[PDB]
Amino acid sequence: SHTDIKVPDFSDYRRPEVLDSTKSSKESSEARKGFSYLITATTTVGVAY
Amino acid sequence: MLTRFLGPRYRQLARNWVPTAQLWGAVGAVGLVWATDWRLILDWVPYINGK
Amino acid sequence: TATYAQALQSVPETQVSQLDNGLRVASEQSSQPTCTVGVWIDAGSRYETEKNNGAGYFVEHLAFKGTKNRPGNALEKEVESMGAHLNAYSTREHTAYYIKALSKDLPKAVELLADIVQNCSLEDSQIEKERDVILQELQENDTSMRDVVFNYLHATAFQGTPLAQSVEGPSENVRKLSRADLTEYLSRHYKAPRMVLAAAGGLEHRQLLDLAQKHFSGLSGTYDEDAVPTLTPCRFTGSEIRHREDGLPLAHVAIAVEGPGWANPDNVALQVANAIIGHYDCTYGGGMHLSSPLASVAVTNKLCQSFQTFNICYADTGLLGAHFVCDHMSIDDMMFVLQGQWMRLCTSATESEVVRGKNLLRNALVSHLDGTTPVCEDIGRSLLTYGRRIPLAEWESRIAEVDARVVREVCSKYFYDQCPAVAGFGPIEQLPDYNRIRSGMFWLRF
Amino acid sequence: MLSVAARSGPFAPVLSATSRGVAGALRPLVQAAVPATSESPVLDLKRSVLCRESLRG
Amino acid sequence: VSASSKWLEGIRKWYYNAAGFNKLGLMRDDTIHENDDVKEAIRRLPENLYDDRVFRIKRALDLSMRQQILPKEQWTKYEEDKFYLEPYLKEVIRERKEREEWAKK
Amino acid sequence: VSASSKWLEGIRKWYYNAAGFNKLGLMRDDTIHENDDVKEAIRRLPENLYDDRVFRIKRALDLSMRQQILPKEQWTKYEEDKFYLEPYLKEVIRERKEREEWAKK
Amino acid sequence: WILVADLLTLTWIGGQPVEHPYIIIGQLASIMYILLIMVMMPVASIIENNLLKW
Amino acid sequence: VPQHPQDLEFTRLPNGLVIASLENYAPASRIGLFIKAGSRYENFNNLGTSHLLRLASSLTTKGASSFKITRGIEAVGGKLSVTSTRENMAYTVECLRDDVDILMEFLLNVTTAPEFRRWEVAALQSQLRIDKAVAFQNPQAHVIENLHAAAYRNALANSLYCPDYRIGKVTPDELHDYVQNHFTSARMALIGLGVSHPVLKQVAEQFLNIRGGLGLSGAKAKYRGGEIREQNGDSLVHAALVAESAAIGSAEANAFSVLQHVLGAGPHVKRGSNATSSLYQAVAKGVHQPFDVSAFNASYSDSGLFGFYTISQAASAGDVIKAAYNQVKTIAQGNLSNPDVQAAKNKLKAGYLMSVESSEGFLDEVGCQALAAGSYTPPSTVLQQIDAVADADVINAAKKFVSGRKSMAASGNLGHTPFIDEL
Amino acid sequence: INIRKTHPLMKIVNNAFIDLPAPSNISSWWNFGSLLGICLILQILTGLFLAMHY
Ligand code: HEM
Repeated sequence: SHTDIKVPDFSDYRRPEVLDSTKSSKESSEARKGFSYLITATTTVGVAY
Repeated sequence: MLTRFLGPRYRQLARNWVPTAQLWGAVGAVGLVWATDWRLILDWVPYINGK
Repeated sequence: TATYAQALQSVPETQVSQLDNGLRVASEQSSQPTCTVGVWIDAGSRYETEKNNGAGYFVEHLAFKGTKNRPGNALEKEVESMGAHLNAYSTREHTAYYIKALSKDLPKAVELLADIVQNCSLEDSQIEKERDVILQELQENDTSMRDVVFNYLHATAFQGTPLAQSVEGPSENVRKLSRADLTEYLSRHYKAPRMVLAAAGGLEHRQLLDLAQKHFSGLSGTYDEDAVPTLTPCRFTGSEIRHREDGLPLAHVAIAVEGPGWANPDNVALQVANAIIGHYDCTYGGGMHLSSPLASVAVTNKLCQSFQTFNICYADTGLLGAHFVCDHMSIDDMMFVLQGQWMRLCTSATESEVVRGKNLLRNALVSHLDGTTPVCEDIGRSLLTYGRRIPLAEWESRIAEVDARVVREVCSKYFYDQCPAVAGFGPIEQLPDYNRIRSGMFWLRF
Repeated sequence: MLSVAARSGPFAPVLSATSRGVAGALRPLVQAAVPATSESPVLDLKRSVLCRESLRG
Repeated sequence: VSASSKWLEGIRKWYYNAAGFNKLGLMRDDTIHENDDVKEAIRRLPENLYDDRVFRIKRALDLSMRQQILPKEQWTKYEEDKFYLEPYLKEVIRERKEREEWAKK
Repeated sequence: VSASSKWLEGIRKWYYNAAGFNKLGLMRDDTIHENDDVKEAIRRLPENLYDDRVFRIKRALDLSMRQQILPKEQWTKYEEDKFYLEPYLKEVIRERKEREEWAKK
Repeated sequence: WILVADLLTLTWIGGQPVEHPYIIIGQLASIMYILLIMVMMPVASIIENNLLKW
Repeated sequence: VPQHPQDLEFTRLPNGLVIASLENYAPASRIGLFIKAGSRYENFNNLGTSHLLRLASSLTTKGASSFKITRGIEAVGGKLSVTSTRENMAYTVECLRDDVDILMEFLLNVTTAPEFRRWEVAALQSQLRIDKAVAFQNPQAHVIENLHAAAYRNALANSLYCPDYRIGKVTPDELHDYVQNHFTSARMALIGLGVSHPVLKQVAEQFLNIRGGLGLSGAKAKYRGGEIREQNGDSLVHAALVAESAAIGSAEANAFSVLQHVLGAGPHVKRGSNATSSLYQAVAKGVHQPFDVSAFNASYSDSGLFGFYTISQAASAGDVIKAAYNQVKTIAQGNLSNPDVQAAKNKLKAGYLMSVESSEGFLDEVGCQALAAGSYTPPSTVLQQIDAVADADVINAAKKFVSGRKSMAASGNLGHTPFIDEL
Repeated sequence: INIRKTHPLMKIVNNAFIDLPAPSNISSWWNFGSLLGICLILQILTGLFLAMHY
C-alpha cells in the first residue's frame, strides 16, 4: 500500500555533462566541482588583492 | 603532562598532520609575503621586481 | 593451531564444477546429514527492466504457486509431505531457493527443483485466483514501511532510476500484470544459463553431475535470443525527501555510504572501513565504553536512539551506513558525527581499529563461512558475482594484505568530497540543506 | 544428557550489549505472515532489529 | 589533625585554627577544590554521607556569614576524622586513572 | 471571484490577477493577516483542510521564489471557492465575541 | 600579602629616581615578581600541597 | 583427515561441576557455560534480577573494570553473551581461538568476578526499562513476546523482563546474595568447543570451584490452567489457546513432540496453505483467514504443557477457537494414518535434524549440544529413540490432552471470542 | 559536541547569524540592512580614521 511514489525529470535544469544514463560522473564530478571551485577561487584570489 | 598526547598513538597522529602542517605553514608565510611585500624578502622576487 | 590462515587451509576445501550446458554446479560436500539444497532461484530484486516492473515479485508470489508435474497441494505433498524447505531470496541480479533435506532425500527435491526449474505454470485459474491471490495478496501486500525506511534506503534512498531501479514496480502495473509478463515475460525473462546449480551439505558432486544429467540437464539449452544489455553508469537520485510526517512519532533515521554490490576491488578495505564505521545498536549497551567514538558521544550526549552501518549494494557502488533513531534533535551533530567521523576517518587512522575490525571481519568472516545456508548462498552469489570463490586464504589474503595507508588514501579515493545516502524517517528538520548537510559533505575542519 | 533448546518461535531471551536481544525459544508462533495488504512499518518511536556480522575466509 | 598534623595538617588544625578549616569544623575531603573528577566523584558519593557533608557545608556558610565560629570545643575533634571520599575518591583516582589508562592505551 | 468580484474581489481576481492572490491560486481565507484570533482560529482548523492549506501555502512560496506563477489555466478557478475558515473562523468571531461578550459583562 | 609587599614595594621603588640602593633594590624586586609569583608562589603551592597530606 | 575426528568429551568434574570439553577441531571458537541460573532456579524473593543480570554482564566487575573488561571484550571483538533460558544462563564466547584464554580469563572474570557496584547498578536500572521496552515491543516483541508476556503464564513467565511493581528496586544485597543464593556449582556447566580439554581443564581447575543450589519446580506452578485473560483492543485479535503436553525427559515427551508434529507448526517451505494438520489442514478446511495454533513445550523435568498459540481476527474467535477445540475433539478421535505417523517422523525428526544442526545453530543447536544436549544418543540413538516413535500413545494421548485442565490466553476483547467457561 | 552548538559566545553567534533559521521565501528587501551596518561600520571606520587626522 505505501510504495508507489516516483520522482521528476531534472533535464530542463540539468547541465550537459549529466545528460546520459550511459556514463559515470566518476569522470564528471571532479570537472564540475572543478569549474565551480575555479570560479570561487577567482572570487578568493581576486578579493585578496 | 605531554605524556597525555605523547604516545605512539598520538605520535602517529602527528605523523599524519605533518605534511598538512607544512601546507598551512606555507600559507601563513606567503601571506606575510604578499601582504607585506616587505623589502627584506621583496628583493629576491624576480619579475615581481617592481622597478 | 595451523593458524587462522593455516586453519583457513585447515578449514577444508570447497569444490566447484561446470556442467555441460556450460551449466554451473558447485559442491560443498560435508557432514551435514540434512543439507541446504540450494536450487538457487536466481531471479533477484533488481534484475528486471522498466515495463518489466513487478514480474519478478509476481514471479515470487508465483514461484510456489503450484504447477503441473506437481500440483499445488501436490508440490505441498512431495514437498510439504516431505517436510522440505523452500525460500526465494531476491537480490539485484540473482536470488536463491533453499531446500532443507535429508541428504538421503537429495535426489527427490532435485527432481522437484527441475519442475520448479520448468513446470511452474501460469494457470488461468491461479492466474485468475492465486493471481487473485497475486492481484490481492500482492496488490495490497506491498506496504512495508521499513522498506519505506531501509527501502526508503532502497526504494527511495536508492532511487528508482533505470539502474537505481526499485523492486516491486507499479500498482498500476499491479493492475496491469500480464501473462505476457508470465506467459511471455517469465519465459521472456527466465533464462537458465544464469541459473545456479548450488550444492551445500553432505553430497556427491559426481552424483551432482549425475542427477544433473538425470533431471537438471536440459535447461539453458533453450536460452539467449535478444535483450541482454549491460549497466550504463549514471547518477542515482542524489536527493532527500521527508515523507513529511507529524505522524512519524520518532525518527527512524538513517544514512549510508558506499555499500558492497557485486564488483569493485576496493570494498575489501571498505568492508574493513565500514567496520571502522560499525553499527550502533539501540539494544546495544555499554555506550560509556562504546568503541565507535560516535557511539560513545551518542551515549554521553544521549545523542541518538540508533545508528547502524548498513551497506547498500550495486556492482561497484552503493551506500553502507547507519540507520538511526532520534527526536527533534540529533541529525545535525549526527553528520558532524557521521561525516565528521568520516572526516575523522578520512584523516584520523590508527592501526588499532584497523586490526580490530580486522578481527571483526575475521569473526564475522566465520559467521558467513560459518553456517550452512550462509555458506550456501555465499557460494551462490560467490560465483554469481565472482564466478570464483575468494578462498579462505584468498579472502584472508587481500584481507591479510590489509593496509592502513590505503585507509587514509583509498579512503580519500572513494570517500572524500561526495554525496552518498542519508535517509531519516519522520520530521527531518535537523536535515540541513545539501547546501548545508551537503555543505557538511565538505570539510572545513580543513 | 542435559538439554535446553530448539522448538522454534517461542521466547527464552538472548541478549547482550555487544549484541542485541532476542528470544527464539522452543515452541512455535511464527506463522502469521500470510495475508494481502502485507503492509508493514517504520518511522515512529520504535526499535527494529536484525543485525549480524558475517564475512569470509 | 595532630601535632605534626596539628602543625602541618595543622595548617589545617592549629594553622587552620589559623586557616580555619578544621577549627571551623570543616570536612577534610570537602576541602578539595571542585573539579570534574571531583564532580562525578561526588556524584558517586554515599547517601547518608551526602546529607552529612551537606549539613557541614551549609553550617559552614552559616557561621561564615555570621563571621563567627563554633565553640573551640565545638571546633572539630582533631585526628579522628574519617577520610570520607578517600576510599570512594581515590577509587575514582584509579577510575580516571583507568579511563586515563586504556586512554593511554 | 467573478466580475463584480472579478473587479473587486477582482482586486483578488482580475486585480489579483494584478495583486496576485487568486491568480496565484491562493486560498481566500489564507489571506487573513495572522492574528491571535487568527492564530487559535487555525489551531481549531480542520485536519484535511490543514493539509490542504499547507500544500497551498508552500507552493505559493515555491513559485514565489521561482517568481513564476502557475498556468493561467492553473490559475485558480474563479468564484467556486469554499470559504474554508469562515464557518470555523466566523464561529471564532462569535467566540472572541463571547469571551468578548461576558467580557463586556 | 608578601607578594603585595613586593608590589607596593615596587611602587616606592619607582618612588625614587634612579639611585644607587634602588638599583639593586628593584633589581631584586623583579626576581621576587618572578619568584614571589612565578617561582615562590608556585613553589609555595607545591609545598602547601605536600603539607596537605589529605 | 583429522586424527580420527575427535569425539566431544563429556565429563563431570569430580567436584560435582559439569565438566564438558567437546573437542572441536573446527576453525572457530565456541565457548558455552550452561547455568542452572536459568529461570527455573529463580525465586520470588527477587524480580527480573535475571533480566537484570542478563543485562548486567556489562556491570562493574570484581577485579575487572567494566570499562577495562569492555576494553578486552571490545578488544578481541568476539561473541560473549550469557543466555537467558528457563533452564540456563549460558556464558558464550565464539571467537579466534587465541584470545580464548583472555576470553577464558574474561569468562573466568565474567562468571566469577562481579563487583555489583551500587553506583553502577543504579545507573544500570534505566537500561532495563529500555529492555522491557524491547521485550514488549513489536508483534514479535508484542503479539509474540508481550503476548508471550500475555502468553507465558507461570514462573517461566517470570520475565526476561522484570516486574513493573518491582521496577527500579534491585538491591546489590540482592546481587551478591542472588548469585550467592543462586549462582553455584549446581549451576555449573562448562562446555568447550574448539579447545583443549586439557587446557579448558587447566583454567577450569585453577579457577572454577563453587557450589550451593536450591529446591523446587513450582506450585505445580499453580495449575490454574485456564485463562491468562488479557483485554487488548488488539485491532486484529491476538488470542492463543493453550493445550498441554508433558514433562521434559518424560517417557511420553517425545510422543508429545509427535503430537506437535501432528498438528505441526511453521513450514520449512514458505507460502503454503498449512496443508499439514487437523490443526492446520483442518484449519485449512476449517479456517478461511489469518489463524495460528501450535503446541508449546514448557518442560520442567517435573511437568509440561503444549498449548496452541493462536492468531486470528476477533470475529471468528468463537468460530475458530471453538473449531479449534472442535478439531481438537475431531483430532482426539484417534483417526490417523500410518503415513501420518511415518511422514511425521520425517517432518519432526528432521526437526531434530536442523534442530541439531550447524555452526551457529550448531553453537545454538549442536551448541544446543555444545550446551544443551549432554551426549549423543546419536541421530543414531536419539533418532533411534526417535525411531522409538509409537503412535497409539498419541491416541491415548489425544485423550490425555482432552483430559486435563489446560490454559486459555487472551489478547483482545472476547465479544466475538469464547471465554472457555462458555466453551 | 559541536562547538558551533557548544561555545556560549558562539551560542549567541550561531543563534544570531549562523544557526539562525530564517524564512526561506526571503526577499531582496533585505540587503540594505547589513549595508547600513557595514555603512555604519565603515561610517565609524572612516570617521575614525577620519577622526584620526581631522
Ligand atoms: C563614530 C564614527 C564616526 C566618526 C568618528 C565620525 C567623525 C566625523 C568627522 C571627524 C567629520 C568631519 C570630517 C569630514 O567632514 O570629512 C565627519 C563628517 C560627517 N560624517 Fe561622520 N562620524 C562617524 C559616524 C558617522 C555617521 C554614523 C554618520 C551618519 C551616516 C556620519 C555622516 C557624516 C556626515 C554627514 C559628515 C559631514 C559631511 C562631510 O563628510 O563633509 N558619520 N564625521
